[PDB]
Amino acid sequence: AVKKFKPYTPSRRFMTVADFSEITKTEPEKSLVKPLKKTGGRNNQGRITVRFRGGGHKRLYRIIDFKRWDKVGIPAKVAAIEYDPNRSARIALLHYVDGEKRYIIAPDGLQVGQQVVAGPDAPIQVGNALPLRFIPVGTVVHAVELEPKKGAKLARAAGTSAQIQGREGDYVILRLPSGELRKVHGECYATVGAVGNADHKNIVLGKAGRSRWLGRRPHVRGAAMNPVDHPHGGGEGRAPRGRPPASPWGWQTKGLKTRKRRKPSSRFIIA
Amino acid sequence: MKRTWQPNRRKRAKTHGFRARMRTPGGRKVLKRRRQKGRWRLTPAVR
RNA sequence: GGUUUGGCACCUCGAUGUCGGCUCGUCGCAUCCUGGGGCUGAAGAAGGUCCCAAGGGUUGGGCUGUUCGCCCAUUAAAGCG
RNA sequence: CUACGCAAUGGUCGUCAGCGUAGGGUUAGGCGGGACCUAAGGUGAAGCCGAAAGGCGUAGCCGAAGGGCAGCCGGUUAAUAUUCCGGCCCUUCCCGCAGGUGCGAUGGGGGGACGCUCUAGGCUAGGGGGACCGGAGCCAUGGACGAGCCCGGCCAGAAGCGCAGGGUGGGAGGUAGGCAAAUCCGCCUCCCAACAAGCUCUGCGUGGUGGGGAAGCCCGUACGGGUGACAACCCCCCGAAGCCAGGGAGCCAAGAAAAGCCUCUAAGCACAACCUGCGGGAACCCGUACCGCAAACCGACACAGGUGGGCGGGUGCAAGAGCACUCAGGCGCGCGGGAGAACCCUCGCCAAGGAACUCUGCAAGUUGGCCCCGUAACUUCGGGAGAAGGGGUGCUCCCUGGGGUGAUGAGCCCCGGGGAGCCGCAGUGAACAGGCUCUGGCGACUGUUUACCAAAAACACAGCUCUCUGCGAACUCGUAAGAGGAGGUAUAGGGAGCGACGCUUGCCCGGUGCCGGAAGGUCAAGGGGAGGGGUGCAAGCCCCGAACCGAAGCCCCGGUGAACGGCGGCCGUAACUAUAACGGUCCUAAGGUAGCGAAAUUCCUUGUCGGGUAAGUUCCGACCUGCACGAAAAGCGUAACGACCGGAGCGCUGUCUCGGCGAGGGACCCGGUGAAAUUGAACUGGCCGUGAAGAUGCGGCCUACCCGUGGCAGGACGAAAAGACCCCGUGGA
RNA sequence: CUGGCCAGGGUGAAGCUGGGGUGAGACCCAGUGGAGGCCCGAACCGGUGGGGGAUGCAAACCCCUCGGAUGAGCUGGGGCU
RNA sequence: UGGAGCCAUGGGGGAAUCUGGGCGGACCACCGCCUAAGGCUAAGUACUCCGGGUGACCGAUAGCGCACCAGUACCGUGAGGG
RNA sequence: CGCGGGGUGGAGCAGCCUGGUAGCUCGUCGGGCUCAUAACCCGAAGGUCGUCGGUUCAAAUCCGGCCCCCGCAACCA
RNA sequence: AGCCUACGGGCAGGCGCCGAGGGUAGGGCCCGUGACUGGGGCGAAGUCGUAACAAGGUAGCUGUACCGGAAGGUGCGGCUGGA
RNA sequence: GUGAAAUGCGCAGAUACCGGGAGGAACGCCGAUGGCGAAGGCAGCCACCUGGUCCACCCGUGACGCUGAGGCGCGAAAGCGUG
Ligand SMILES: [Mg+2]
Ligand SMILES: [Mg+2]
Ligand SMILES: [Mg+2]
Ligand SMILES: [Mg+2]
Ligand SMILES: [Mg+2]
Ligand SMILES: [Mg+2]
Ligand SMILES: [Mg+2]
Ligand SMILES: [Mg+2]
Ligand SMILES: [Mg+2]
Ligand SMILES: [Mg+2]
Ligand SMILES: [Mg+2]
Ligand SMILES: [Mg+2]
Ligand SMILES: [Mg+2]
Ligand SMILES: [Mg+2]
Ligand SMILES: [Mg+2]
Ligand SMILES: [Mg+2]
Ligand SMILES: [Mg+2]
Ligand SMILES: [Mg+2]
Ligand SMILES: [Mg+2]
Ligand SMILES: [Mg+2]
Ligand SMILES: [Mg+2]
Ligand SMILES: [Mg+2]
Ligand SMILES: [Mg+2]
Ligand SMILES: [Mg+2]
Ligand SMILES: [Mg+2]
Ligand SMILES: [Mg+2]
Ligand SMILES: [Mg+2]
Ligand SMILES: [Mg+2]
Ligand SMILES: [Mg+2]
Ligand SMILES: [Mg+2]
Ligand SMILES: [Mg+2]
Ligand SMILES: [Mg+2]
Ligand SMILES: [Mg+2]
Ligand SMILES: [Mg+2]
Ligand SMILES: [Mg+2]
Ligand SMILES: [Mg+2]
Ligand SMILES: [Mg+2]
Ligand SMILES: [Mg+2]
Ligand SMILES: [Mg+2]
Ligand SMILES: [Mg+2]
Ligand SMILES: [Mg+2]
Ligand SMILES: [Mg+2]
Ligand SMILES: [Mg+2]
Ligand SMILES: [Mg+2]
Ligand SMILES: [Mg+2]
Ligand SMILES: [Mg+2]
Ligand SMILES: [Mg+2]
Ligand SMILES: [Mg+2]
Ligand SMILES: [Mg+2]
Ligand SMILES: [Mg+2]
Ligand SMILES: [Mg+2]
Ligand SMILES: [Mg+2]
Ligand SMILES: [Mg+2]
Ligand SMILES: [Mg+2]
Ligand SMILES: [Mg+2]
Ligand SMILES: [Mg+2]
Ligand SMILES: [Mg+2]
Ligand SMILES: [Mg+2]
Ligand SMILES: [Mg+2]
Ligand SMILES: [Mg+2]
Ligand SMILES: [Mg+2]
Ligand SMILES: [Mg+2]
Ligand SMILES: [Mg+2]
Ligand SMILES: [Mg+2]
Ligand SMILES: [Mg+2]
Ligand SMILES: [Mg+2]
Ligand SMILES: [Mg+2]
Ligand SMILES: [Mg+2]
Ligand SMILES: [Mg+2]
Ligand SMILES: [Mg+2]
Ligand SMILES: [Mg+2]
Ligand SMILES: [Mg+2]
Ligand SMILES: [Mg+2]
Ligand SMILES: [Mg+2]
Ligand SMILES: [Mg+2]
Ligand SMILES: [Mg+2]
Ligand SMILES: [Mg+2]
Ligand SMILES: [Mg+2]
Ligand SMILES: [Mg+2]
Ligand SMILES: [Mg+2]
Ligand SMILES: [Mg+2]
Ligand SMILES: [Mg+2]
Ligand SMILES: [Mg+2]
Ligand SMILES: [Mg+2]
Ligand SMILES: [Mg+2]
Ligand SMILES: [Mg+2]
Ligand SMILES: [Mg+2]
Ligand SMILES: [Mg+2]
Ligand SMILES: [Mg+2]
Ligand SMILES: [Mg+2]
Ligand SMILES: [Mg+2]
Ligand SMILES: [Mg+2]
Ligand SMILES: [Mg+2]
Ligand SMILES: [Mg+2]
Ligand SMILES: [Mg+2]
Ligand SMILES: [Mg+2]
Ligand SMILES: [Mg+2]
Ligand SMILES: [Mg+2]
Ligand SMILES: [Mg+2]
Ligand SMILES: [Mg+2]
Ligand SMILES: [Mg+2]
Ligand SMILES: [Mg+2]
Ligand SMILES: [Mg+2]
Ligand SMILES: [Mg+2]
Ligand SMILES: [Mg+2]
Ligand SMILES: [Mg+2]
Ligand SMILES: [Mg+2]
Ligand SMILES: [Mg+2]
Ligand SMILES: [Mg+2]
Ligand SMILES: [Mg+2]
Ligand SMILES: [Mg+2]
Ligand SMILES: [Mg+2]
Ligand SMILES: [Mg+2]
Ligand SMILES: [Mg+2]
Ligand SMILES: [Mg+2]
Ligand SMILES: [Mg+2]
Ligand SMILES: [Mg+2]
Ligand SMILES: [Mg+2]
Ligand SMILES: [Mg+2]
Ligand SMILES: [Mg+2]
Ligand SMILES: [Mg+2]
Ligand SMILES: [Mg+2]
Ligand SMILES: [Mg+2]
Ligand SMILES: [Mg+2]
Ligand SMILES: [Mg+2]
Ligand SMILES: [Mg+2]
Ligand SMILES: [Mg+2]
Ligand SMILES: [Mg+2]
Ligand SMILES: [Mg+2]
Ligand SMILES: [Mg+2]
Ligand SMILES: [Mg+2]
Ligand SMILES: [Mg+2]
Ligand SMILES: [Mg+2]
Ligand SMILES: [Mg+2]
Ligand SMILES: [Mg+2]
Ligand SMILES: [Mg+2]
Ligand SMILES: [Mg+2]
Ligand SMILES: [Mg+2]
Ligand SMILES: [Mg+2]
Ligand SMILES: [Mg+2]
Ligand SMILES: [Mg+2]
Ligand SMILES: [Mg+2]
Ligand SMILES: [Mg+2]
Ligand SMILES: [Mg+2]
Ligand SMILES: [Mg+2]
Ligand SMILES: [Mg+2]
Ligand SMILES: [Mg+2]
Ligand SMILES: [Mg+2]
Ligand SMILES: [Mg+2]
Ligand SMILES: [Mg+2]
Ligand SMILES: [Mg+2]
Ligand SMILES: [Mg+2]
Ligand SMILES: [Mg+2]
Ligand SMILES: [Mg+2]
Ligand SMILES: [Mg+2]
Ligand SMILES: [Mg+2]
Ligand SMILES: [Mg+2]
Ligand SMILES: [Mg+2]
Ligand SMILES: [Mg+2]
Ligand SMILES: [Mg+2]
Ligand SMILES: [Mg+2]
Repeated sequence: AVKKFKPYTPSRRFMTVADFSEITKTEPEKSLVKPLKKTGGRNNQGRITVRFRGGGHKRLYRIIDFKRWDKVGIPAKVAAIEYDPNRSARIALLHYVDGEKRYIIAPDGLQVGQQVVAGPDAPIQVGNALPLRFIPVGTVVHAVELEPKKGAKLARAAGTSAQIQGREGDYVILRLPSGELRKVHGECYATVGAVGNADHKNIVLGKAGRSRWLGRRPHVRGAAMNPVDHPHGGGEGRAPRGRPPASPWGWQTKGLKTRKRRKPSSRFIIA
Repeated sequence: MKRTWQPNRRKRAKTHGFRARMRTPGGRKVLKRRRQKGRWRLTPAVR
């Protein structure tokens, strides 16, 4: 729903927060799976390779299960839905009858106590996972694999989801969140339903910090720097680029397509 | 106000120390120059 | 005449601080007052013009960085360099 | 620390010292490190990469103010003490004895283990009282033998006790999981038990007992030593930010790891082995002086600077770590003595006036705390608000309402209400302590910045749009391996511009860019070889070489503006006149829309009108011939915010008319120590003039005894810096 | 990466609890509560204006004044570019 | 880059064993030289930390930076300066 | 004042470089259509090519001199 | 401290509350006036077009919305007071 | 495509025809001077939740009624905000 605030301070006149009823019943993670020291640092061996990162609340990493074919046929009860600082979506902690516990990216609709499972056999109901091929054309699904047995990599951001368009050989056709039509292998798993916490796009950070809490440092505009620093830099008293929108590295930034032309990965897309 | 020199034994050993000089080929050469020159200390004196 | 704008490029570029104000002046007279005087289209009072004469005087504000101007209120006068 | 010393070091002196010579002095199983653990990171078996050097890198290893681990109170030294000593209390190992039990890992599980803010109940630290307890003493100077004044009335302490809390359900079955090996975890099922008890673990009180124990007086160089009493060692009250701790509640930004430690079983081995007792033994290495907001550290100096953590008492003031005075403790800043000039600094006061000062109220003043009335436009309903503008404030006595602790009653603390009355010029009587308002520009806002001349209207910012990116993503770093991105996946990540919010953001794809176009035009190597050449007696061996087939790119076709960008000229025309709704024509890719407008933009210009002033190149409101606004290098607004820049008032002033007096630190005189830049040499006057055209130094004339001290700054084209401007150099960046 | 620090006041958001209100609601009152790049202000961080200093106490300092002060906060130690 | 052979070789193609194969400055033909794709090999040559011998070499601002307790004092985080 | 573009029927543009040819739209005059005016239709007239000179056989046209118009530039102190 | 008294007391006098009014400050309502500006009404002469009344020569009209020298055009829906 | 045209689209293979696919909006015939609702307004079919309304029987309550300033709700199209 998104909580709003009376303006008892500026910045808090526009600030909106998530509706945390969803999570409830469980705030502290599963000391079992989850607990994974996560490494920070906005750069590799020395130098920074992604500007403006750093700072931001400490963060523990919940380890989720991105390949469900691990436990085919073994069902599990959705023990709880909890908060996760490492992704837009929320996570659902589920106990398998097996006795084993895992974290699944919590789909929209999924509820506590509800039972779920993954496999060809599996019933087509929100929360279950099956190779795309055994999923009714049309239904909406998330956490899709690209190549079989390689892990889920498609549609995992809060409220995202892909839809089955049709079949064509060992391949099934998907319309990914971006709107792209890509042929994906039938053997690739996917869990039925859409992601969830779709109100995510509706939060208004509010102040300059907050943006800081999320570990996002200030971003300084090109024109504002000097000729040495950026192509847009320089010029006496405020100015307009000087043609044509570029990045600090020299390449154009308004329109220039970037994906590898001869990439084999094409011949499987169309959008 | 706060000046440049801010003494720290660990810092100094780790930085200009003999063991350190020895790792990098550059450091090795330092020692080589200093020895060849006849310095009494190949490394900063520290205890 | 040497106060303006310039012309020339002679000392000064191993440096001659470049507007305005403030402070402190001092000098010139081509005199703004005050003192003498001749003409007058000078009745008188008040002026005009020129001559002699700096001894001393030569205000306080509004505006603008201003110099300068314009303006308010005075003044014997609110001098120019 | 001590004994001898004073050349030098000490900004003076020096018998002194952080100085010279010499001799002493630092004591640990429990404090801190290491024979424990892991963090970032470092290193690095395997493995990958790289011309060499070398770069990556799983495990492992290293790496700590983090985790883990057994000492509290006193006493002694000239100098060390949780280290030596005394009392009380512990920890590991090794061996032996007894009693227990499937004992047993580098493995499995549990646990360790965690945020921010606000917080409950108990305690403790610490502190204030006391008519009570114990003390040497003291009645001064008018009064007091007084419930007088003065000093002290604690610390540590095993078991056992109590008072507060913290952790935790107990069973019995199955069992596809914990890279099954488990009686342990984990999941299901079901008797029992449950905003508990029991079992445990802390903190606190008590505890056998052991320490400590003043003021004053006597000795006393130093440091302290008897004193002191068989000292007393008790009762209230205030009370933590600390303890019980892993307590509780709320919140979003969602809050280390590993070992110790429990437990489970594996090999193994069960005459092992662990577990609990009880004895007797064993217990290493390194640090320990002294300085430590400073004269011992970083600043060349005994330098007004800089340096992390804890304690930091009392009274008063609304509170407090604030302010004033003050304990304990520590200091008077390593040149002094005089004077009583100008002038400088820091400071106090001022008649009348009250911004007239000035670029500008710069500076200084005014105002200031708390309690009570009472407060406007506007607004995004939070705000504007401490708006403004007022009143109260001390002390005395009477009456009276609640709280906490006690016990419902007493003292002791904590908030109040109502009457009378007293004294000053004055009651937040000293110190801490906003001046206010109106109106513009810019920027929404807190924030950031040029370390050392700029804190801003600049950057950032939430937010808006564009654009790239389907994941071995794009993008960045790297020769590479690899890494970041991200253990993320289009509600995401990169790039760009704009910059809360409100209302909006027009027209032009000619040129440039990017996007789309399986056709054409052009196009390299290469494929192809018509045809030609050089040589050979030759078969041949060599060369050139046209057709034609040949990518991307470019041409070409089309799209695209929150892509780079651009957004007209000249004539005429309506009752006086003006002006031109209208028209003509040339040109363009298309001719600037809304909204603003002499503006952070207006040259002419102090435009012209209004306003405010006695007077207004500024300021505010208008007009619009906008030299040269204009929509996301945004356009026009906007409450709130601002050490931003402008204009006005009121208040109050030494800013000023216009200056006067006073204070202290210097300046001045004496004693001590004693620099510096600069300096061709000097026996170094004025005026006219001359001179490379601005002379102490030439000429003429004038003035002028020799030498200093306090002062002033016109000159010595005074000092400083081989001019930063200007040009030059076939100089540099 | 791991630790530490931020006196004392003030304002009084959401939530709860009770009452009101309606068919049920929304909503409205009190009380409670204790939010915030909130307010005043020490430590701590800073460096606005003025004066002083200018062979300095100081190769950036002193005094007065001023900004922030639960946060995009300040800070010790261990690291990396 | 030249008429550009010879020697080496990153890429592509890719033989022969003396009727074999390289060279004699494009290329042919003659005439002639030599045996590639494995390896070793003193001496004559270079240098001077060290020892000695000389000097129309210095003589303490010279000569090494150092005649002397010098790569020291001191300066710098450090390399380094000295 | 320094560079450069420009004055051609009543208005607004061609023609100038590649000298002998003044073209275009509108307007003005005549005549039709209409009851009448526009509009539309048919037919005409109108230009010292700014000005004084120069080159040539001939100058709007090429060369110079002023006369006006429009647009740039007027920097470092 | 005064004056009278029949020594109880009265008077003058002094203090306090209230108080016409004056003053300071901030609000509320109403009136007048103001560079310039918006729209309105009337116009015997102007300029521009022709929207409507006859299918008024695109049926008109209407709420709303965008645009245009102007009347007005166009979209969405609606009415008949048109066929 | 129009009155006629042109702009535009097309030899880079359009129009016309067949096959497959995606997607959005509206529901032909039935359909009417028809029905439903308080109004606005409501049209493929299916199911669920639900309002109003009419007929018959005279069974029950026993004037419990009508209107309705204010209040409250609904309210075509266009328009506005977030997605
Ligand atoms: Mg690394
Ligand atoms: Mg930015
Ligand atoms: Mg810049
Ligand atoms: Mg560029
Ligand atoms: Mg560049
Ligand atoms: Mg500019
Ligand atoms: Mg630029
Ligand atoms: Mg130094
Ligand atoms: Mg250290
Ligand atoms: Mg030695
Ligand atoms: Mg002169
Ligand atoms: Mg001159
Ligand atoms: Mg000359
Ligand atoms: Mg010069
Ligand atoms: Mg000189
Ligand atoms: Mg005269
Ligand atoms: Mg007369
Ligand atoms: Mg002595
Ligand atoms: Mg001395
Ligand atoms: Mg000594
Ligand atoms: Mg050992
Ligand atoms: Mg170790
Ligand atoms: Mg280790
Ligand atoms: Mg590690
Ligand atoms: Mg390494
Ligand atoms: Mg490692
Ligand atoms: Mg440690
Ligand atoms: Mg520790
Ligand atoms: Mg000591
Ligand atoms: Mg002991
Ligand atoms: Mg066991
Ligand atoms: Mg663990
Ligand atoms: Mg007495
Ligand atoms: Mg006491
Ligand atoms: Mg005790
Ligand atoms: Mg408490
Ligand atoms: Mg380990
Ligand atoms: Mg010590
Ligand atoms: Mg200090
Ligand atoms: Mg300290
Ligand atoms: Mg000293
Ligand atoms: Mg000091
Ligand atoms: Mg400090
Ligand atoms: Mg107090
Ligand atoms: Mg106080
Ligand atoms: Mg203090
Ligand atoms: Mg003392
Ligand atoms: Mg005065
Ligand atoms: Mg006075
Ligand atoms: Mg006054
Ligand atoms: Mg003035
Ligand atoms: Mg003045
Ligand atoms: Mg001031
Ligand atoms: Mg304000
Ligand atoms: Mg008193
Ligand atoms: Mg208590
Ligand atoms: Mg105060
Ligand atoms: Mg104040
Ligand atoms: Mg202005
Ligand atoms: Mg700002
Ligand atoms: Mg600066
Ligand atoms: Mg500031
Ligand atoms: Mg915005
Ligand atoms: Mg490469
Ligand atoms: Mg990662
Ligand atoms: Mg982005
Ligand atoms: Mg993006
Ligand atoms: Mg901007
Ligand atoms: Mg337009
Ligand atoms: Mg284009
Ligand atoms: Mg264009
Ligand atoms: Mg185009
Ligand atoms: Mg292209
Ligand atoms: Mg070819
Ligand atoms: Mg041939
Ligand atoms: Mg091509
Ligand atoms: Mg006319
Ligand atoms: Mg007329
Ligand atoms: Mg007329
Ligand atoms: Mg313009
Ligand atoms: Mg306009
Ligand atoms: Mg003006
Ligand atoms: Mg302008
Ligand atoms: Mg102007
Ligand atoms: Mg001007
Ligand atoms: Mg006026
Ligand atoms: Mg004034
Ligand atoms: Mg005026
Ligand atoms: Mg002024
Ligand atoms: Mg104005
Ligand atoms: Mg602009
Ligand atoms: Mg635009
Ligand atoms: Mg723009
Ligand atoms: Mg802006
Ligand atoms: Mg504006
Ligand atoms: Mg600020
Ligand atoms: Mg500011
Ligand atoms: Mg202002
Ligand atoms: Mg004095
Ligand atoms: Mg002396
Ligand atoms: Mg002279
Ligand atoms: Mg002479
Ligand atoms: Mg002379
Ligand atoms: Mg003198
Ligand atoms: Mg002087
Ligand atoms: Mg001078
Ligand atoms: Mg000089
Ligand atoms: Mg020079
Ligand atoms: Mg360079
Ligand atoms: Mg409340
Ligand atoms: Mg704050
Ligand atoms: Mg503050
Ligand atoms: Mg502190
Ligand atoms: Mg600091
Ligand atoms: Mg700073
Ligand atoms: Mg400071
Ligand atoms: Mg300052
Ligand atoms: Mg500054
Ligand atoms: Mg200063
Ligand atoms: Mg100064
Ligand atoms: Mg000075
Ligand atoms: Mg203050
Ligand atoms: Mg402050
Ligand atoms: Mg730090
Ligand atoms: Mg460090
Ligand atoms: Mg080869
Ligand atoms: Mg080869
Ligand atoms: Mg053979
Ligand atoms: Mg060969
Ligand atoms: Mg060859
Ligand atoms: Mg050959
Ligand atoms: Mg040869
Ligand atoms: Mg040969
Ligand atoms: Mg060989
Ligand atoms: Mg051989
Ligand atoms: Mg060899
Ligand atoms: Mg050899
Ligand atoms: Mg030799
Ligand atoms: Mg020498
Ligand atoms: Mg000698
Ligand atoms: Mg040093
Ligand atoms: Mg050193
Ligand atoms: Mg003409
Ligand atoms: Mg006619
Ligand atoms: Mg006609
Ligand atoms: Mg220039
Ligand atoms: Mg009254
Ligand atoms: Mg009025
Ligand atoms: Mg009118
Ligand atoms: Mg009509
Ligand atoms: Mg019509
Ligand atoms: Mg019509
Ligand atoms: Mg309409
Ligand atoms: Mg239209
Ligand atoms: Mg219609
Ligand atoms: Mg029904
Ligand atoms: Mg009845
Ligand atoms: Mg509606
Ligand atoms: Mg609608
Ligand atoms: Mg709109
Ligand atoms: Mg909408």
